Amino acid sequence: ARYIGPKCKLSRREGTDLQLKSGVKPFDVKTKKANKAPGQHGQARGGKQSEYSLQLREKQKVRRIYGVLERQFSNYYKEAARVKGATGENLLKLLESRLDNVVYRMGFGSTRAEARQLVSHRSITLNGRRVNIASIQVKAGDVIAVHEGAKQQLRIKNAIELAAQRGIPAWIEVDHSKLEGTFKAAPDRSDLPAEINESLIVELYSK
Amino acid sequence: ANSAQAKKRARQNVKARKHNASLRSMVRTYIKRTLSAIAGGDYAVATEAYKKAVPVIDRMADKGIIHKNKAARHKSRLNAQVKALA
Amino acid sequence: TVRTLTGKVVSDKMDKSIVVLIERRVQHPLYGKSIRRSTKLHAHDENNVAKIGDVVTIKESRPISKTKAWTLVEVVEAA
Amino acid sequence: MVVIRLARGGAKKRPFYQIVVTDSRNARDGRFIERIGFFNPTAQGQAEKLRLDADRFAHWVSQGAQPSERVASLAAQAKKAT
RNA sequence: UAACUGAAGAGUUUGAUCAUGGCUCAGAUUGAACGCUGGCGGCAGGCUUAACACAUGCAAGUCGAGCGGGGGAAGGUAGCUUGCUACCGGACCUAGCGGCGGACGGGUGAGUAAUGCUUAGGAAUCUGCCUAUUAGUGGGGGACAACAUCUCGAAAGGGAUGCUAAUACCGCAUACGUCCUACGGGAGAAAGCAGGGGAUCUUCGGACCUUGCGCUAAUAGAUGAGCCUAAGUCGGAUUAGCUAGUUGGUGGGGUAAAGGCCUACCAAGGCGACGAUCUGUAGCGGGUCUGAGAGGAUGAUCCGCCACACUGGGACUGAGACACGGCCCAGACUCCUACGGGAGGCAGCAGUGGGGAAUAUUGGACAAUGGGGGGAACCCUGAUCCAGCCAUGCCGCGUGUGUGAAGAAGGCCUUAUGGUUGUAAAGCACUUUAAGCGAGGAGGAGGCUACUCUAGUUAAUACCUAGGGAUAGUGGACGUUACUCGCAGAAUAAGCACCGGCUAACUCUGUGCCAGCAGCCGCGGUAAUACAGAGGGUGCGAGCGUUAAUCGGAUUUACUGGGCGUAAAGCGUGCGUAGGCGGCUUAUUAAGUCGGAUGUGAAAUCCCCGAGCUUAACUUGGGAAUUGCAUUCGAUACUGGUGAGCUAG
Repeated sequence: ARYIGPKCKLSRREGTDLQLKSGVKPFDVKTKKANKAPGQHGQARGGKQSEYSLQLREKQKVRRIYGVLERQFSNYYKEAARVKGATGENLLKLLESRLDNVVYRMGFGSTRAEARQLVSHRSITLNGRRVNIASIQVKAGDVIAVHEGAKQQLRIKNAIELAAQRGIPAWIEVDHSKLEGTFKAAPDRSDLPAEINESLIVELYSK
Repeated sequence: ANSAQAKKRARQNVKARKHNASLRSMVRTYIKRTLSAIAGGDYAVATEAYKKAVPVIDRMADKGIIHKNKAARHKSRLNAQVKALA
Repeated sequence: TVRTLTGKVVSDKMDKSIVVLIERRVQHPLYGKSIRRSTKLHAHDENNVAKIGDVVTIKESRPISKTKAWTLVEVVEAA
Repeated sequence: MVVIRLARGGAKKRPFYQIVVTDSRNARDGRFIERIGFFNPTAQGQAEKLRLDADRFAHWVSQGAQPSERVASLAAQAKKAT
């Protein structure tokens, strides 16, 4: 299934901007309540937390940004543990390689939610196929193109405008006029932001 | 439960039982007479019984009433016991 | 290449038969200590050559009685 | 008698056959003497359709085994292929 | 290139404290059940209890190219008040005799502690159909179902007499192989049918020839079954002696085959503390769950073996049974009856009653893969395949996305002003997955008939057996199949548990040692964040909780890996039997131990790299692994065996 609910409640709860508001205005200006939890007993972020608490909040933080439910997240972690190398980094690579997240990072989706709907409604194509699953993992050398019906859309035009305002990641290369781009390889950990900590999640699952 | 073919099998079983019983009784009768001659102890009389007994055993073995290994065993043992007489 | 087992005669009362005690040494499955094990096998000796106390060798054969399926080969050591 | 025939496997709507030498009295998907190839009726992409071992096939045919009609047709197909 | 990378603790004994020690909790998993709720698809699973009793239908038939009879529909010739009659032969069908099948396929786990299973070996055996080879298929005869006649009973099925064919049965003849043999010799089989052509030619629709399917004797292969040995395989000593065909031998009997398997005699043996005998419980393995590993628990669904078919005892037929839908006998039960007589066994698929917390349709087809019959056409097949029902499990998808405050209204809180539901909602713009409607449309179907060619039959370009090419025809239950393209519109779609500590998330009200909550410590006598409601939150999500059960945490059975002065724990003390262990040197052996090679360790399952599934589940190709067992060849430090020497015990 999917989580349909308020986004800023969850963003404020997590304590950091999750980037679910498309960034058109500053998140701080939009929410004007950061550092204060939403609720009757909402307290400042400075409140002390337990070890299990931090371990849990880390997993919740990653899950909220990447829009993945607990069952699929646990499967991802077990897959990363099976795969050779650093399990924590492999888990992040698995999350980044998702078709909808790749569409977002490639720049035809205003929000990861919008990219999910595009994939579900078959406005995206892997190579020459009309895929409709957002959980697909995009392998190296893949070509994310736009469909003919998807082209000539005001929403898509605004999305590419916002993408041009943004900075395209190095590993993707997308031609906006042709509305198609290609994937070189899994983005490296150094490329991934350092705010996220994966060791806490590894210990969470190890417990 | 019974069917036509099962009933037919049963009737054929009865007929075959009677026929095979008669032939096997013939074999046993001849063997018993040969043993009786051996008990009597006259060499000529015993060898005559052996000669008169062997063909019946061979015929019923060929028909399959008894097994050819059993027929060979009977012939061998009877010949040996007849020879021991004289 | 008949299977051969060497033991020592322990009985000779029976006619044309001997009983030989065979011993093997194996490790314990759980604790690993080397431990003694033994089996008694009936054999066939037509000429009654072997007697109690001698070391003998025997081989496997077709059944000769209800309990005997092994046969004498040579008397390794006379008592 | 000894036969060479197809044992079914795979999933629903997509069978996958093992070419096995077996005694005809055994069940279709049970005891067998030897496995000498496979047959995938709906192979696509890189999937291989027919693999039959001609040496063992000839050996068993010489030893008196009787192929089924489908296996005979597949053996003809493989003979044409190679 | 790879086939492994793996080990966490917390609560509770006391005014403190440390140790010992039990109880409880956090994890994984299930053929689950119950409670609240509930949209779709794919792949799997679905009476664990009463081996309780069963209504009804179906699950083993096929061959007329083995045989004689019998039956209906048509056709022809001659005669005729109204197209028909009387006779003729051809095709078709089948009650009976006969061949093959029925012993497979399918179900269950009662019994079985070794008559079974697993691993490794062996010699004394039989083996239908299949493959290869060798020698043959000559000539006669008697029965007997059907049929005809007569009879019993309401029927179902019975009884008597007279016929009759055969690939049904039996004698005679012959015998490459084959059996016995005293080594000279003796003994034993079989069946025909179909088609084609010489155009010979009729002791009559014949005789001769080839071919094909058959039949008899025999060897070998393959397959399957029977038999033997070694090691391993659950608890009890509040179960220590057990066994007289018992243990062995000789003569004889018997079996396909070794054997006290049977029997007469002879002898007194045989098993047991390395657990005999007795008693309790139980189908066993590959595997499966748990675990860092060792280990522990387990045998649904898939595969191999075993045993059983209302209870018990038997054989018959056959290559093969002591035979789930065969026969006989005994017992219990049920049913029909006109009172003379009869019939039956779902642990085969559906289904019924009963039991239980609990587990589904009295469906379709032989189209695909197999099985039985047949020369073929073709028939049979509840195996199988396909459909129906069930959130029972796993995997995937949706229940909208972007907007937007001058922070609306309402609820709740309040130190009566402000805060929280809150970008939430409203309004604006926009796409349409899935489902809903319409049109197209693969694949599972390999193949078969028609035309015509190349090789073989050898008297015969005939007939028949193998190959080839394009076309025409032909065949699918699932199937209104998967899949592709059109139109409508946010329109059809979210619940469950919890918020004192273990443990992430706190307040108000109502209520007070009552109602009550409670896995443990605990809470509750008017300011309970532990009871009931409400607000707000937290964790999951088409699911969420509880109960039941195994392993783990548990180093609380300690091999890995614990203890006995005072916490649980040294027998009151000696002597000694079986057993365990044992000083130094030297030579020999190679049992233990170590190394190499060969064989084996089925497949599926686990793990690794790939392929097909829009992804994943799932399916699949190869590899690794199977950590063992057996045979054989080597090494000699240590332990053991043997011979010899020595003195510190």
